[PDB]
Amino acid sequence: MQIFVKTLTGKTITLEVEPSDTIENVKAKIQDKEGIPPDQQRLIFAGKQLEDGRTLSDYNIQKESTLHLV
Ligand SMILES: [Zn+2]
Repeated sequence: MQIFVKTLTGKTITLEVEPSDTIENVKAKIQDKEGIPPDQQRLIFAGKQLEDGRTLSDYNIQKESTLHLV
């Protein structure tokens, strides 16, 4: 499925992920795309802070959703 991530500069990157991907997996993909170290990445979705060991489905993140780096 496709989701979008907004960086701290407002840039929007697209990611191909699976419903079961963990936040840790997503952070690794962001690192490959932008070079931002995982440990300095904090992701938010609908006002919810996302934990590394949980999956996208755990947060009801569906196709075309947008996450924010803060
Ligand atoms: Zn938004």
